[PDB]
This record gives sequence, structure tokens and C-alpha cells, in this order.
Amino acid sequence: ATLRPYLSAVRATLQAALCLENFSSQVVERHNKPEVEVRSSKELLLQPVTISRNEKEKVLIEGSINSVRVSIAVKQADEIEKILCHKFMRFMMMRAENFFILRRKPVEGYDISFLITNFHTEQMYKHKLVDFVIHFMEEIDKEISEMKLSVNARARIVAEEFLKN
Amino acid sequence: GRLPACVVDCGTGYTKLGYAGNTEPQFIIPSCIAIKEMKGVDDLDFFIGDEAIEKPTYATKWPIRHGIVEDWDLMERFMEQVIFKYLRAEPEDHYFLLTEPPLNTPENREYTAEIMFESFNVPGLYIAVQAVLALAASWTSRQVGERTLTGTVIDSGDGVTHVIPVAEGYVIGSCIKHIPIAGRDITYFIQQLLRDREVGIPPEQSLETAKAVKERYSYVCPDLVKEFNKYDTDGSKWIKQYTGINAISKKEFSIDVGYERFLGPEIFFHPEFANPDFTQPISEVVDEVIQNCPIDVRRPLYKNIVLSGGSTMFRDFGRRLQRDLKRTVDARLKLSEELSGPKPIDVQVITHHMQRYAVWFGGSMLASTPEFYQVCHTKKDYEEIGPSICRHNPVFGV
Amino acid sequence: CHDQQRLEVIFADLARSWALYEDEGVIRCYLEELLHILTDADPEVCKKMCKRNEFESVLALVAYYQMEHRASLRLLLLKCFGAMCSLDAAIISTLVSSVLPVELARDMQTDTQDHQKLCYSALILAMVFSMGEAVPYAHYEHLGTPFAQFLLNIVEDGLPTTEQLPDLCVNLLLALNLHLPAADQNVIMAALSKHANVKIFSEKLLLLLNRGDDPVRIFKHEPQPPHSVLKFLQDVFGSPATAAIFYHTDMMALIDITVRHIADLSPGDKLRMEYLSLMHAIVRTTPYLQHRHRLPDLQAILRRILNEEETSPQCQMDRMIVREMCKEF
Amino acid sequence: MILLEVNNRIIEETLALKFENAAAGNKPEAVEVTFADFDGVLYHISNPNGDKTKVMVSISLKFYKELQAHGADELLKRVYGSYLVNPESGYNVSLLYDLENLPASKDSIVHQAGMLKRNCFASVFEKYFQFQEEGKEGEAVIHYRDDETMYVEKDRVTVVFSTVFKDDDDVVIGKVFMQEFKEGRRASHTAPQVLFSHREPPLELKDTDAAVGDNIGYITFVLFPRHTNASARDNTINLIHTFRDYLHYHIKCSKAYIHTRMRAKTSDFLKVLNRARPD
Amino acid sequence: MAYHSFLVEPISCHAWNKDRTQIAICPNNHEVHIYEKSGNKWVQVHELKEHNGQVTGIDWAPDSNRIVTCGTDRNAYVWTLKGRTWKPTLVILRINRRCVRWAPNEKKFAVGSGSRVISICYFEQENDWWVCKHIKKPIRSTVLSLDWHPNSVLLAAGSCDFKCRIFSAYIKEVEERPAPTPWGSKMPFGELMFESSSSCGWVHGVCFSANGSRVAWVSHDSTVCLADADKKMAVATLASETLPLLAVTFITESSLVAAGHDCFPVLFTYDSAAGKLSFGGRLDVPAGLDSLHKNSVSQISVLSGGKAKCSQFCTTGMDGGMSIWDVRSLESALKDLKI
Ligand SMILES: Nc1ncnc2c1ncn2[C@@H]1O[C@H](COP(=O)(O)OP(=O)(O)OP(=O)(O)O)[C@@H](O)[C@H]1O
Ligand SMILES: [Ca+2]
Repeated sequence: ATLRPYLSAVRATLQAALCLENFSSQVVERHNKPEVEVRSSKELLLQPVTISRNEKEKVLIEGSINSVRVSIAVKQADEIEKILCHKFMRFMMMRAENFFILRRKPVEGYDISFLITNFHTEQMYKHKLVDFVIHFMEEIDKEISEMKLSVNARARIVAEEFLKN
Repeated sequence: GRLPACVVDCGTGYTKLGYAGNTEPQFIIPSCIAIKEMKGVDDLDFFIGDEAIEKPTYATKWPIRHGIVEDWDLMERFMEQVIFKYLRAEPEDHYFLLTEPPLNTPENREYTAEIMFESFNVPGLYIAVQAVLALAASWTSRQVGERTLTGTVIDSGDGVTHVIPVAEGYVIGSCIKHIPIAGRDITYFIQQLLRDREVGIPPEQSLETAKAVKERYSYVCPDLVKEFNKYDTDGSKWIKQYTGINAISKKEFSIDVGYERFLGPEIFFHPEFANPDFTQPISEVVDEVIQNCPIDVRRPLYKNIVLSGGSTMFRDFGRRLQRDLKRTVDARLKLSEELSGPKPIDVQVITHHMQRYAVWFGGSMLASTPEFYQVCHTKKDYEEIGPSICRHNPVFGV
Repeated sequence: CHDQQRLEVIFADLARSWALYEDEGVIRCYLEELLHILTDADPEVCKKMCKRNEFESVLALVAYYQMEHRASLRLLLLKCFGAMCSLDAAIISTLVSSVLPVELARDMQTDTQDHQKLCYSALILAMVFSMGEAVPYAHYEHLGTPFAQFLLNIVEDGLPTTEQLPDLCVNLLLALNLHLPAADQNVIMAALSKHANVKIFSEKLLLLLNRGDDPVRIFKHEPQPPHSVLKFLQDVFGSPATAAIFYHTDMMALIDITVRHIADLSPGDKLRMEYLSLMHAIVRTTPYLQHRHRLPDLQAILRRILNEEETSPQCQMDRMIVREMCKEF
Repeated sequence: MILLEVNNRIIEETLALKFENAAAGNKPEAVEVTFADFDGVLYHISNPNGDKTKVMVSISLKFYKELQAHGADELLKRVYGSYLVNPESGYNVSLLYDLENLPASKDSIVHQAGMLKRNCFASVFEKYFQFQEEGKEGEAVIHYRDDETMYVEKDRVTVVFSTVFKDDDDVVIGKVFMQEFKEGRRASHTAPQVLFSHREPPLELKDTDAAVGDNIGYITFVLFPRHTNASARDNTINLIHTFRDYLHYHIKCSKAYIHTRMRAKTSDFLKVLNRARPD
Repeated sequence: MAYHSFLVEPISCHAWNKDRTQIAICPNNHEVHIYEKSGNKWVQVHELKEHNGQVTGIDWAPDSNRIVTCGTDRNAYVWTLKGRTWKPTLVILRINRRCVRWAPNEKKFAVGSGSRVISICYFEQENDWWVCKHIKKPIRSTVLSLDWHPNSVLLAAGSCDFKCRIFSAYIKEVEERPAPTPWGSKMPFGELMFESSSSCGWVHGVCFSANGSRVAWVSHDSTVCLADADKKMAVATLASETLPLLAVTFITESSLVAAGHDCFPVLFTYDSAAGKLSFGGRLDVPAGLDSLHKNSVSQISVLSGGKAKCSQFCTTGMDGGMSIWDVRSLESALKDLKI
């Protein structure tokens, strides 16, 4: 199931939907916003594509002429890992003010959501952005595992110390 | 409800913690935490308060720099030990009122809210302004006659002394002025003065000795000529003697305290003495702060001048302040009345009984009222809406 | 040209022992000169000068380090040895063939009052034994089951410092067991069978496993050695007595890590076959079919691995390994 | 501090200050302060009748009656004696101190008084220990917290506390710590046995108005004669009385460390993103 | 092969002077900058801050020496040089909502925008004011790229409607009649003379040939499509393995060069014989990028030579680099490239 070719098709699709450009609103006078987010013009919205490596962990990409919204639902092995994932995704969501390539709320039916704007696509390297996504996934996995091990270790130590008294 | 909430004002040089409603702090500790030079309970081995100032196996770190937080995790551990080791009160079964700086960022308030609500699961949380509670503490000098949230508050501490204009509980950021001379700088001035005047003092106890000199014998004078002529002509009743114990040899070391006792406290009235990059006196700073604010509230700001912080507890400080301010004021009034082809400008520098810890006193006085239970953001609202629930604190008590 | 002359002159003056009966300051200056020369100058010149006359200057530096009684000079010599090991593989084999390892061990056991010196000694020993090419039986007389129990106690209990030596001792442990022999002739495994009360080493090894990075591989030389964590885990899970170190929950956690690392690993790599073998050993010596957990997804993953008809030789070897380890019931 | 401190630092420091000021023969200064302690204890120290020569220390607990029902007065009289006096209005247990008549050794009195809550809760534990020592089998439920209840009951001694975990994550962390504490018999073989109950109490506490739920927990501490002895009474009591508080403090600590790790990971990722920009 | 680092942000539009002595550009700002060339180093000379938003389109009438510009400011400015200061004149666009190009006649300009109406505009000397008549027939989306034919009477434009139409913006009050073209005989203001057959991808690129015989366009479906009225308006498309192209221009009568999201200027040739388009390859062969510009190209004009034999190609992109190319050096570099 799990492979590296999944994040290669993910990287490729991310490279394909990183072709955005700045575009003014056709409905509102002198307004400029993300097309993929509001989804007001059906003519500017491309066919959203979903990629699943498994029944639990997948990535949904919804592109536009002036936006690219990538939602990522990470793997959920255990309950603790799920609570930790939720907590970390939330903690990252709070700092959406810093991450101008992420959004404050996750997409419905997904773990986390990042809105890569046309403005964001114009003031940052596309290649580096794709690299950022791939690194985001691999780092998500590795960091989650490390956090799990550390937490378990802490519990073991506290239990041993309390039992030794 | 039945129990009492906890109050904690973290200052640059000293952190004041205790229970609201009490007369004084239940624990007034130092603003420093011990750390290692990492997994498991490695973060549980953290010492805060006075028991961290002189650790040798660990390293003494300072968190609160100039009123603002620099390292969040350290402050988190510090609040942890302040809650469990120093206070030992059930956090889930108690509310909490935290203090903010004058230049506290909104995002910073958000972060504080996150650390207090997510990790501690506090039943109540309220982030207050220092000057807001300060004017309230100053409203505990004057009884019921004039207890208002209008006035100019000057909070001087170990890290930074500031002049902030307060109006009806709402501060005027555009009028707020920052001052360079703080308690640590006066302590340092005393250290240098003592370093140049007499010898026979260990270097490992020099700073503490200087602080002692700033504590016991330090007093502000009226003139810079008489305080020296009285020491030169008499010097038998003025010059005091200080005796300490060298921590190294456990022997009685002695020093002579004199002119420095006047100079250190004089550093505020004249910043030109120890700062080449500062020429403005405190009188001018307060004058400009009162003038650069709204004109309609200017009289009120000049009327309620409240002293807050430890660096303002020095003797006859507010006297000289009010003297210079009223002097310049009467001068400008005369100049305006000489070319007038004006009413008496009333000015008063208030000296509160708890002017040393006014920021915490005002908080204890606010948290004791029933309104503090209505004003404080609930844990429910915090979990339902988000951190933005702690972003705007209501002002009541008027 | 000047660097080679300074190094040769330093090596000649140090081999005169005339250096042991000289001033500490001058010796410090000479050692600092040699170290700075080996650190800032060309690699080829330092390699030729060190290996000159069949590692004459190196052997001389080793003997002088064995005769010296100064702590600081020992630290500088350890650093210079680290640089010389970072220079090439030949100098590493030469130093590993010398008694420098044994002396480093004895000094590590004797002088416990020197934290930095012990750290530099542990690091230098870790670098010297990071190849695991030659194994002298004489070196086993100074570093064996006793030293193994000592290091294991250093990891489990720890000393009274920055505590940055625990991970260094763990690294030295992983490096030493990299050149170990099978579960029957392994000293480390014997010590592990002796005192299985060590839970901390398991947690640390677990963190090291989940990290994915190798703490032993610092230099990049041709014919790189195998993975330390995998071999150590194999030697530990090679027998029930040695696999007894893992706790009730820790075993399941390690099973989760091995399964996840096995499933994430794409076909064609090298680590996948090794992790598969470790998974085979963990179900061979350890009670895997006891709580029967984590075996479902493992079964699905194994089935997806055996249906992988890759033309490459690596995936074929991996498939052969899983077919060898297919004890299904 | 890994383990929770048993003595109240506020009362200890205040009493130490008062005693140090009094030993110097200095003027008697008035004192008034309201403090609190874990499990919702309410302390209040003040000078009675405006007399600076007298210092009263009051303590109030919600389950003071249940504690007095198990012979708290006798233990309090044994511990304090002359110091123990008529309880203040509204308080549960009040002690008195006269500045005009004091002893030389101050450390003992301060260390004893600082453990007020511990000595107040130690009554039932001492009674049960003596009962187990006597061998009179076939013989308690104290509501220490508002939504919690501690239940204490031939060869062993069982102490099952039924506490509540409000936060959803705190239940998970507490479950991990309990899961580690149950098999904690691997570290020290001489240690007591540890059992854990997730949603329903143990067989002993069954249909005894047992509060069951997903947010509740019943931790069973099984001690033996080795730990229930009079020789190791004070320490074991000091730990057991602070079991819950230590658990919650440890879980919260885990939450904090998690916060730190999250901040760090956020820094690394944000660094990658900052490294993804042009300049 | 001459890339010049001017700014860090992206570029909007690229314009040149008559004798190609000065170059004008906008940096996604409320103002437009005009720089000249004095030696090896370039220096800015003029600055116009009339617009009230991000500038989208800008074109300079060479013979007239007069540059018109229109962007998000929902307005047009027909700037002309007044002494030592470029005076701007607000030409009312009359649109409730991204493209501008002067005609070969240099008398009237087309302003294609998001108002779904190619707003042609001529200058009325009778009222001393610019008037803008809007051609909106058969238009469903914004006008990405607009390019004229040699006739200076028929305009071509690609839309977000997945098609590149060639309509007529001929105002019979500003010029004489139009001769018969191979693209049709009936040429009226608003009359649709040609259109595309694509139902996918946005037509970001569109440019007509020098002979006026063929009109090509680049679609955002990773596909380029050139049409020839010489063979009964035959349409020849081709799918590029590379990403979508953003700008398209013809170098020769049968050889066109174009770039885009591929971030690398590519060359292509279309054989009139078989009647199909062919790919020449990568003319730009050598951060971490394998090309000059570190982002997608945004515009590609001609420096000198015409659309039949360009001697120098000017390329502006989202990389903040001015890419000056030469056909001679490109032909001397890639020996496997047939123009
Ligand atoms: N008895 C005293 N009289 C006058 N000044 C004092 C006395 N004791 C201490 N100080 C000075 O007051 C300073 C601390 O004042 P204060 O407590 O108001 O600041 P803080 O609250 O710790 O920090 P911040 O003002 O940034 O919040 C110290 O630097 C010290 O030098
Ligand atoms: Ca303060």
C-alpha cells in the first residue's frame, strides 16, 4: 500500500495545480480573492482530483485559476495518535496568520487544509512549495511517531518513579 | 463561587503571585527560572523563584524581558511551578487573572490565552492591563470622592519604566511614552558609584550590595548642591555606614554609603547623568505624554498621576515630580497670560499605599468584585469560540 | 608544504619519551598545531603524513597518548585522532588495529571525574569502531562483558553533567555491536542476558529507530557498513533471554514501529529487507502470536509485498526473505 | 519538583517570618491572608480580636464532617494539643499561636503545621492501618472533591479512588499513565500493586451509588503490610494523599511538554517555509 | 541569453519604444515605471502614478510615441509625452469590470477585459476626447491576450471561455474601409469572423501572423493551437508534455516560439504540407531551476525583425528577470533546431 510513488504523484499533481495566476473578481467591483475558496465562477474551477494511498490516509487537491486548495488527511493508527494529530493540526491552524499558505480551518472530511493562493503562488517558488508539501507529509509522519515515543517514555518514567516511592 | 481565584503579575525583575482578596502577595518571587545546560520528564526538573537565583548545577535564566515575554516555554514552566509548587491550588477548580504589559501584542495575548486554557484547563481566565488596575489601586488612596479610570500612570520597574495615559479604562497607545531609566539601571548606577568610591568589596557580592544600597539608604533629594554640601560640611549625621557579610569568607565586610544614596534616586530626575543617548527628564516626558493626548482628557490625566511599580517607591519622588510639572505648567500659563490680549491648571501626583505592587493590588481589587465573574472569559466560551475570546477584556468597576 | 613540515616536525619531536618530560604548555602548543594542521589543511597531505612509514606518526601518537598522564593533552590527542579518523579509512583501520581502543577503554573506566575527557574518548572510540573491519581477540580482554555491563549501567542509571554522554555511550554501544558476532558469541548479548532490568536502553533504541537516522555513520567512505540499529535489534531479538529486555507495552510499540517502517518502505530499497528480517526475528524469539496484535495489517502488507513482481534484484531478495519468514498458521 | 509538595509553602513562609521577627524581640505585626490548597482546601490566617499577640490559622474543607466521623479530633489533639483551640466561625479546624509564649525549636512546629491537610486526611489511613494490623476484618467513602470520591477498604489493603477527568485528552493521557503504572511492577518488585478501571468501578465498589461514566475513573491502589506499617506511615500517607493531584499535575506537565515539542516542530516547518522564499 | 535582474517580485506587462531605446514595465504596483539603457547598466527615467490599482495592460504606440495603460483601476490612460513629464489622459473605458494593445494603425486601441466585452476605443478629435465602443457579441469571458492582424481592423483575442475568437473592432469613423481578407469578406464592428473549437483549457495566449494568413493561440490545457485561413480556416492543435504556455508569438511565418508555466522558452515549427504542428524543442537550455527565469513567463514581445524574421525576442516573466534573446545565438547554440 504505502510507497514513495504516492508522494510523487502527489508532488506531480501539486506541480500541475501550481500554475495559478492573479485574477480580479468578475462579480464584485475592485475585489480580489481566491477562486477555489468561494467557488463563485464555475468557468474558473477545474475538476478537483483526489488521491488515496489507503482507505484512511489521502490527499484531495482542488485547483483554480487564482487559487489552489490542498486538503490532507493523515493516517490514524491509534486513538492517542489521533488526538495528537488533531492537537497538532489545531496548533498549526492557530498560527495560520504566519503560514500564509495554510487556512485556519481544515476541510470537511479531512485532517488539515492549506490554501495556496495565487498571491502566495506569485511570492514564493513553486518548486520550493511542492518541496514544502512533500516535506510536510514526511515530517508529519516522522514527528507524529517521535511524539508518540516521547510521550510513552514520559508515562513509563512517571509510573516507575511513582511506583518506586 | 465558594473558593478564591489566583492572581499572578509577572514583572521583568520580580514576579508577584498570590490569592485575590488578600492584603499582600502570598509569594513574591524573583523573575528567573532554573534550567539544564531532551525527553522524558526533563521539563519537570525546573526551579523557579528565589531558589533558582544561585543554582550551580543548573543555569539561571531570565524570561520576562522589558515587560514582554521572550521565551514562552520557560514562562510556561514557571507558571507551572507557580501554580503547583508555590500556590498548590486546583487549576480546574479556580479562575485566574493574568497581567499584561503596556505594549502587549494581541498575538501575545492570544498565546497567553492558549497556554492558560489548553494546558491548565482553567475555569476562568482574564488578561488585564497594568495601568488599568494601577489607576484602581490609586483609587485606594483617595477614598470614594474621586475613584475614576481617568489619569496618567507611570509604571517603573526593573526592566522598563513607561508613561501610559489611561482614559476610562482605555489606554491611549498614541500618547504612551517609553523611558530608558529603570530600576536595574539605577541599581547599576549605584554599583558603578560604589565601585569608584570605596574598595574592599568582593566582586561576587558587589551587585547585591549595590541593590541593598538602593533599598535601605537610597533617598531622593531636592537640590544637587545642598545634598553634597551637607555631606561636605557636616558628614557626621548624613553619611551612613553599611555592613554586609562576604559570602566567600563569611567575614564581616564594611562600606560607607553617602552621596550615591542621593545620586541613584536622582538618576530619574536627570537621565543625562548616566545616558548619553537620553536627554529628556521625567518631567518633560510626562508633560509631552499629557500634551500629546486628547485635550479634553488632558486635565484629568494631569489630575490623576498614579505611581506604579517598585522603582517609584523611592522617597520624595512624586514630590519632586509634581514640583517640576507644576513649575513648567505655571511657567507656560504665565507665558500664555502675558501675551493674552486662563484657569488654574491643577496637577497632582498621587502616592498609593501599595504603589510598590499596584499592578497586582488593582487586580486583587477587581477580582474580588462580583463583576469579575461576569467579565472574565469562561472556559466554555474559550472552547466554543476560540482564543479570540480572550482578545478583548471588558473594563468595569466605575 | 609548510603544513607537512610542521606535522612531520611535531611528530618527530613528540616521538623523541622526551615529550612526556617536557613542559605542558609547549606540548599543548605542539598538539594544537598538529590538530589545527589536520583540521584546516589539505586532506591528502595529512593522510600521507599520518600514514607515512606505515602509520609511523600515528602509532607514535598512540603510544605517546598511552604514556602521557595529562588530561588536556589526552583530550587534544583524542580530537586529533578524531580528525585522523575523519581523514580516511586506512588511518581508521590502522588506529583500530592499535591498542588505542583498549587504552581508551581503561581510561574510560578509571577516570570518571573527567566528563569532557570521557565524552571525547567515547566519541573517538565510536568513530574508531564505526567501521568494524578487523576484530583483534586481544582487544576483547579490555573491552567485553564487564565494559558492556558498565556502559549498560551508564545508560540505565546514568552518572551524577550535561548528560550528553548517555547518547554518546549508546552510540559507542551501537558501533561496538556492529562488529559483534552471532547471539551465541556476542558479548553485548551476553551482558544483556545477564541484566535484563534495563528499560531505558529499550526506549532510547526505540527513539533511535523511529528517528530513521544512523548515529554511527558520520563519515562517508566507500564500502559503507550495514545499519547499526537493525543489526543490534536483530542480535537483541535473536534469543528470548536477550529479547526479554522489551516490556509488555514496549514490545507492541516496537512491533508497531517495525511494521510501519516495513510498510512505508518502497520496493527497491535496502532497509526494507533488513526490517523484514527484524520483523521475522521479533516473531521468532519474542512472543508475537501471544497477544496476536498488529498481525492483521502486517499480513495484508506481506501479501502486497509478495505480489510485487519487480524485475529488480533487491525486491527479489526481499521477497525471498519474506518467503523464508512465512511461518503462517 | 517531580513529586507534589505536601507542606503548604505559604503558611510555612508566613509562620517562619512571624517567628523570626518575634525571636528578635521586634514589635508584633498583624497578619491577614487567604490561601488555598489542592482538592479544594480553603485556608485563612488572621489575628483574633485585633490582638497582635495572638495569631489564628483556620482551615476549611467540604468533607470535614466525614473526616471528623473517623476520629479526626483525637489525631488533631495528638498532633497539635495546646496549639489546637476552638474553631473559627465558619472554619473546620483552627489553631492558635501566642507570641508571648513559644518554644525554642521552630522547625518542628513549622514542618508539622505545614502538613495540616496531610495530618487532617491521615486519620482514616491510620485507622485502617491499625485495623489491618489488629486483624479485625469485615469492617469508607470520602468526597474529597466535588465530582470525585475516594473509597478505602485480610492480607492486603485496598484504596480505590474514583476521580474525574474533565478534558477529553486528559482522559487519554491519564489512561496512558495508568496503563504504565499497572505494569509498574517491573521496576520495583517491592512496590504496591496497581489496578485501573476505565468506566466502571471495581467489584468491591459495585452498586454502592457508584458514579460511572466515560469521563470518570477508578484507580485501585493495593498496598501491603510492608507499606502499611507504622514505620513507613508518614511517607506512604504523604504519597497516597497526593496521588490524584500528582496524576493531574503530571498529565498537565505532559500537555506542556507537548506544547513545547509542537512549538519546536512549528519552528522547523516554518523555517522550511521561510527557506522556500526568494529572499 | 541576456537576463537582467530588475526586481524580486513578478512582472505584469512588458512594453518597448519606437526605436527600442526605452523600455516600460510595471511591478504589480499602483504605479508604472519607465527605464532606459545607458551603457551596460540600466537606470529608471520616468514614473507614472496615475492608476489606482495593479496595472494589467500596457502598450506603447511606436510611431505615435504614446503609451496607453489600463488595469484594475477600471480606467484607461492614454499617456503622451509633455515636455519633461509624461502627461496621462483618462480615457473612459465604460466597463463595470486585463488587456490592452494598440492597432497597427496606431489610431485606436483594443481594451479586452473581464467585462466580457472587448472595449475598442478611438480618439475623437471633434470632442477632444477618447471614446470606447464595446464589442460584446459572442463573448462569454474575460479577454486574456489580444493581438491585432496586419489589417489593423480585425482583432484576435483568447477568452476564459476556452476559445480564441477573431472579431472585428473596425470603427469606420477613424479609418478607411478594410480590404477583403482570407478570413472572410464581411467585416463589421462586432461581427464574429472566426472562433475556436476547444472546449477545455483557457486561452491565455493569442497572436496573429505578419502575413495575416494564420492566427495562433496558446491554451492552458497544456496545448497550443494554430489556425490557418489559407486552408479553409483549418485548426491544428498540439499537446505539449510540458506545462501550459502563458504567452505565444510567431518568429517566422512557419516558426513560433512560446513559453509559460514550463518556465522555459520553447520553439516550434508547423509544416504547411502535412497540415500539422511540430515541436522544435527547448531553446532555453543551460535557486535550483534548469532555466533562466525562476518562474513562469508572463509576456513575450518582439524587439526587432518582425513576425516573419525576428532578430531579437524580448521575454518578461514572473521571475523578475528581463530575458533578452537572439535568434542568431539560439541557432548557433542548438544545431538541432530548424527554424
Ligand atoms: N525598596 C525599594 N525602593 C525603591 N526601589 C526598589 C526597592 N526595592 C527594589 N527596587 C527596584 O525596583 C525594581 C523592580 O520594580 P518592579 O517590581 O515594579 O518591576 P517588575 O514588576 O519586576 O518589572 P516590570 O516593571 O517590567 O513589570 C528593581 O530593579 C529594584 O531595583
Ligand atoms: Ca510591573
